[PDB]
Amino acid sequence: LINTNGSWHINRTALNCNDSLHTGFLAALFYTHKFNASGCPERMAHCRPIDEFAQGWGPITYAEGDQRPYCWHYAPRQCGTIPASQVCGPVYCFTPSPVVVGTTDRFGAPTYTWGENETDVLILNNTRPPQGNWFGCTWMNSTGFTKTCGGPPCNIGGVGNNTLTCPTDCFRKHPEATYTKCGSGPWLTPRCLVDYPYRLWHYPCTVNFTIFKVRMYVGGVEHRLNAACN
Amino acid sequence: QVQLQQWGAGLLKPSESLSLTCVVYGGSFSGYYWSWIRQPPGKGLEWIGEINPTGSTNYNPSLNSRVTISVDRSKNHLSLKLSSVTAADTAVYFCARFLPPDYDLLTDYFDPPGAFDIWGQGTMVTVSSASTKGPSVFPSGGLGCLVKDYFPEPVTVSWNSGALTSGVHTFPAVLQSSGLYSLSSVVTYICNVNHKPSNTK
Amino acid sequence: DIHMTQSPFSLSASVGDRVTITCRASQSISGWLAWYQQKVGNAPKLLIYKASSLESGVPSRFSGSGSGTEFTLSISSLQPDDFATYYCQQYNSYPFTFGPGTKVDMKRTVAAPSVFIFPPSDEQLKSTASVVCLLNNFYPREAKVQWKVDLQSGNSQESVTEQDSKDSTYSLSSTLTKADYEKHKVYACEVTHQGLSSPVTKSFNR
Ligand SMILES: *[C@@H]1O[C@H](CO)[C@@H](O[C@@H]2O[C@H](CO)[C@@H](O[C@@H]3O[C@H](CO[C@H]4O[C@H](CO[C@H]5O[C@H](CO)[C@@H](O)[C@H](O)[C@@H]5O)[C@@H](O)[C@H](O[C@H]5O[C@H](CO)[C@@H](O)[C@H](O)[C@@H]5O)[C@@H]4O)[C@@H](O)[C@H](O[C@H]4O[C@H](CO)[C@@H](O)[C@H](O)[C@@H]4O[C@H]4O[C@H](CO)[C@@H](O)[C@H](O)[C@@H]4O)[C@@H]3O)[C@H](O)[C@H]2NC(C)=O)[C@H](O)[C@H]1NC(C)=O
Ligand SMILES: *[C@@H]1O[C@H](CO)[C@@H](O)[C@H](O[C@@H]2O[C@H](CO)[C@@H](O[C@@H]3O[C@H](CO[C@H]4O[C@H](CO)[C@@H](O)[C@H](O)[C@@H]4O)[C@@H](O)[C@H](O[C@H]4O[C@H](CO)[C@@H](O)[C@H](O)[C@@H]4O)[C@@H]3O)[C@H](O)[C@H]2NC(C)=O)[C@H]1NC(C)=O
Ligand SMILES: *[C@@H]1O[C@H](CO)[C@@H](O[C@@H]2O[C@H](CO)[C@@H](O[C@@H]3O[C@H](CO)[C@@H](O)[C@H](O[C@H]4O[C@H](CO)[C@@H](O)[C@H](O)[C@@H]4O)[C@@H]3O)[C@H](O)[C@H]2NC(C)=O)[C@H](O)[C@H]1NC(C)=O
Ligand SMILES: *[C@@H]1O[C@H](CO)[C@@H](O[C@@H]2O[C@H](CO)[C@@H](O[C@@H]3O[C@H](CO)[C@@H](O)[C@H](O)[C@@H]3O)[C@H](O)[C@H]2NC(C)=O)[C@H](O)[C@H]1NC(C)=O
Ligand SMILES: *[C@@H]1O[C@H](CO)[C@@H](O[C@@H]2O[C@H](CO)[C@@H](O)[C@H](O)[C@H]2NC(C)=O)[C@H](O)[C@H]1NC(C)=O
Ligand SMILES: *[C@@H]1O[C@H](CO)[C@@H](O[C@@H]2O[C@H](CO)[C@@H](O)[C@H](O)[C@H]2NC(C)=O)[C@H](O)[C@H]1NC(C)=O
Ligand SMILES: *[C@@H]1O[C@H](CO)[C@@H](O[C@@H]2O[C@H](CO)[C@@H](O)[C@H](O)[C@H]2NC(C)=O)[C@H](O)[C@H]1NC(C)=O
Ligand SMILES: *[C@@H]1O[C@H](CO)[C@@H](O)[C@H](O)[C@H]1NC(C)=O
Ligand SMILES: *[C@@H]1O[C@H](CO)[C@@H](O)[C@H](O)[C@H]1NC(C)=O
Repeated sequence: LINTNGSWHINRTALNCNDSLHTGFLAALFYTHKFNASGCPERMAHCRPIDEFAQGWGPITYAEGDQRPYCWHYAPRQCGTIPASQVCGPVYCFTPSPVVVGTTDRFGAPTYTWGENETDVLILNNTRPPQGNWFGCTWMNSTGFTKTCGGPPCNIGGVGNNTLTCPTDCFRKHPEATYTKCGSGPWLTPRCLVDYPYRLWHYPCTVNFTIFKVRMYVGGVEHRLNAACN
Repeated sequence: QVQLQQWGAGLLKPSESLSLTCVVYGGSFSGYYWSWIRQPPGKGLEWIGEINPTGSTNYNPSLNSRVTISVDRSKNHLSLKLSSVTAADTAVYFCARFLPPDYDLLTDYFDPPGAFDIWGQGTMVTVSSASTKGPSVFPSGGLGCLVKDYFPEPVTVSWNSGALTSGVHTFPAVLQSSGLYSLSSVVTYICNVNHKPSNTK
Repeated sequence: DIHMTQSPFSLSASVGDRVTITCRASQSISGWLAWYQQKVGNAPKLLIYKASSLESGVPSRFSGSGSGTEFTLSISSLQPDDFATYYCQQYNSYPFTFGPGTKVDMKRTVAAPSVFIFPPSDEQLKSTASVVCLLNNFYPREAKVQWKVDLQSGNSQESVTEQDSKDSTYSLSSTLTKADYEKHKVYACEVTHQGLSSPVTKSFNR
């Protein structure tokens, strides 16, 4: 079949992709170096820096949340099982590290038919680690739109129209808003996200970001992981 | 994962321009720092310059602003351009990637990078104001082939064909103020050269 | 620009030796020093960054220590995989500059060249004068070839093989380059070397 030396053409990848509008996203699915960064200037303006958000106080409570995940502060919806019909390409999930979830039947069994059977699903249901699986996940809509689930994210309190829901490490804004409590996806801090192959695709405005080796702890254990920051 | 496949060059003459490409396999070009380094033959390493993740370049002033480094994001390509080439510029050229800086998540600070961790195998750029020429071979106790006046450096010497099986020594070539290469291979009969560029054997 | 120097230029070691080589800098480069290994015909390999930090996949034999103007790389037990030319690089200031390299080579008993001399072909003068001098299977690679017709400069060129694996030796060619040829009958080639307490001369007449 079609081969580009790897990372996305495996029996367990849901290749249910509709580029009827001819918006070139299939080139990105097939070449990791291909991204579409048009419209990134506008989109980034709506994303806010952490200082502009209200400070947080009291206990932290969990929250349930929109349409675009490009911002570090997007409040993901908690993960569930999604039908393979609605996914194009690989689905990446973040331990904090990048890990790939493949197509399965409704009972966790591995299925090898490129998400073509209607039984085929992506079971992305999450409990935060260490006693769990991953903090969040990110894939592509069958029509080329990035989709992120994760959490449940964090309410840190605060008052105003500037109040913040933390899906990352927000220790400045609240000392208990640490990734191990509040992480809900690939955003390690407000300024950094986990580096994986289809990151230029899923998050195309991180293209000028620089890659660093970063170090973090989850529940007192250490992960050394490459991530992109700017 | 990341690899650097480097693409070769042709014979150059002074005042010409050089353009050399290197394609990043294993991963994208994004987020990395990329640099070009050259080694004159027999000599050691010189840093031509760098490109940062957001396109900005730094060049060595020893290139006299006659060098350009670039990244083609559309084709995963890293390029090096060098105008007004001189015979001095004859060297092996390497593409290298900077070591990813360590980043502290809390301080949001890191050391700016300067170490090269992935290196491309390197590729030769010979620059001589000479026309391609062919070999001019010349000929007690208890003999050799002095091949002379090449233009292209790739050459081979074989005494009695594959009967030079062992105990044999073959010497590096050498330029000369004619601009033409010479070389000597020695026998501890007749030799057959493989100056493939010249079609002369 | 910051000038980087290295000592020694050439070190001759054997397996199990602790080798220590130093890099020095014209100006304080703090900790921003890297160490690389390059074997012939191949690309440089990173060994050390930040003057103490060791890149992944390189063994613990390799150690780096230093600061300011002086730094040092060490192999605790050299192994056959460790013979190369070793380079230092500052990343303190632009232009990033490299040291001239230190070559570590195999150590064998001192041996002396089997010198042979070879005369110009008649076809050559009919078509230049060139004379060849030959030194074979000599260790160490620190020898001198002199040309005298009855001293000679600006007229000779020479080339040396890499240390042969079999005998851990080197070999060398020197070449000297009609009317000038036909002027003097007696041409000579003198080899000075460590194993040759007696310097050797090889000559000819036309
Ligand atoms: C890479 O990614 C980019 C981004 O994802 C992809 O570009 C996108 O491509 C899609 C589809 O291929 C386009 O959808 C079409 O959009 C036009 C409208 O375009 C205008 O409106 C946009 C919205 O403007 C508001 O919001 C922005 C910020 O979001 C503000 O700045 C504004 O002020 C507005 O408030 C606007 O973004 C567009 O900008 C355009 O112009 C500027 C130049 O100034 C350029 O820089 C931009 O790049 C861009 O070109 C523009 O202002 C809709 O009209 C289209 O709908 C028609 O066509 C559909 C196609 O099938 C059809 O189904 C619809 O029903 C509809 O047809 C109806 O309406 C027509 C109107 O004339 C009638 O003719 C017709 O008869 C019928 O009645 C469609 O919705 C996106 O605009 C485009 N986005 C951008 C920003 O480029 C790109 O495809 C990817 N590229 C590659 C190589 O893959
Ligand atoms: C993922 O793939 C799926 C299929 O694989 C795609 O369908 C999906 O794309 C679609 O993305 C759009 C925008 O991101 C989704 O929103 C839709 O917007 C339409 C515009 O409406 C806007 O303005 C109107 C009036 O100004 C306002 O009412 C809206 O709230 C919005 O501000 C809108 O027409 C559309 O449905 C409307 O009409 C329905 C009646 O037919 C109502 O029931 C509904 O509540 C709504 O008012 C919708 O709001 C679109 O839903 C989404 N499609 C699906 C099925 O997911 C791809 N990407 C994304 C972003 O998911
Ligand atoms: C991973 O997460 C997903 C999504 O959160 C989750 O899937 C959901 O599971 C619930 C509970 O099993 C489903 O709700 C049921 O759907 C079936 C459809 O046949 C109904 O029969 C169920 O009936 C309820 O209501 C009845 C009366 O109306 C009651 O009498 C009965 O006892 C039930 O309470 C109920 O509607 C829900 O549909 C899915 N949703 C999705 C998105 O599929 C999944 O189970 C999670 N997996 C794990 C391992 O946790
Ligand atoms: C790929 O995406 C295109 C988007 O244009 C899909 O085209 C869709 O084709 C269906 C055919 O069943 C259309 O459905 C009908 O639309 C009318 C609109 O009046 C609606 O009232 C009907 O109830 C019915 O749903 C659909 O409109 C059309 N475009 C849209 C808006 O989705 C195409 O099918 C997709 N191809 C696939 C499945 O790969
Ligand atoms: C798709 O499923 C098939 C089902 O067997 C896999 O087949 C095996 O693939 C491995 C890969 O190296 C081979 O070594 C085996 O010999 C294959 N087994 C046999 C006998 O078929 C296949 O690899 C799967 N492919 C992908 C891309 O997931
Ligand atoms: C990544 O950085 C480059 C800058 O080198 C951006 O491209 C330029 O953006 C400026 C700002 O509007 C334009 O005026 C230039 O014409 C752009 N062209 C180039 C290539 O220089 C690029 O848009 C940045 N990408 C993202 C997503 O931030
Ligand atoms: C692209 O394909 C090539 C050949 O199939 C891969 O090259 C080698 O892959 C093996 C197995 O992972 C490694 O152990 C080698 O070091 C690779 N390099 C050599 C010596 O060719 C290559 O890995 C693939 N793409 C990537 C990830 O670079
Ligand atoms: C999917 O697998 C199930 C297993 O029972 C089978 O019954 C069903 O027909 C399959 N459908 C397809 C699309 O192959
Ligand atoms: C938030 O509320 C304040 C009330 O003073 C108002 O002035 C401001 O425009 C609102 N918008 C912001 C900054 O969120």
